[PDB]
Amino acid sequence: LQSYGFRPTYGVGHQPYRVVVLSFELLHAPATVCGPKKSTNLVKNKCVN
Amino acid sequence: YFKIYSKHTPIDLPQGFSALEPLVDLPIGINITRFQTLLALHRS
Ligand SMILES: *[C@@H]1O[C@H](CO)[C@@H](O)[C@H](O)[C@H]1NC(C)=O
Repeated sequence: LQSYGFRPTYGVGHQPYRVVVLSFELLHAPATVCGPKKSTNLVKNKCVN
Repeated sequence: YFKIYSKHTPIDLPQGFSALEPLVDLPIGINITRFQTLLALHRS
């Protein structure tokens, strides 16, 4: 296990980078995380769909 | 889905009718074939 010696006067491509990899999977459970459902206003006394 | 209905009504069981309403909705996925119960003992 060697170490990174990060100093501020380095060159881009030697400076530290924070990485976040995401991974989605749907095994067998018939509900879980999913994004937001948007809802608009609401009118009354009108034939509407 | 593991559903639970319940109701708490104040008063061998008596005789009457009372419909039970949904309590939870639990998207677990769990299989069940057996179960047990838990009781509060007397120690003091
Ligand atoms: C529950 O058990 C059955 C076999 O009795 C199996 O086929 C099924 O996949 C199991 N369900 C879950 C959610 O693991």
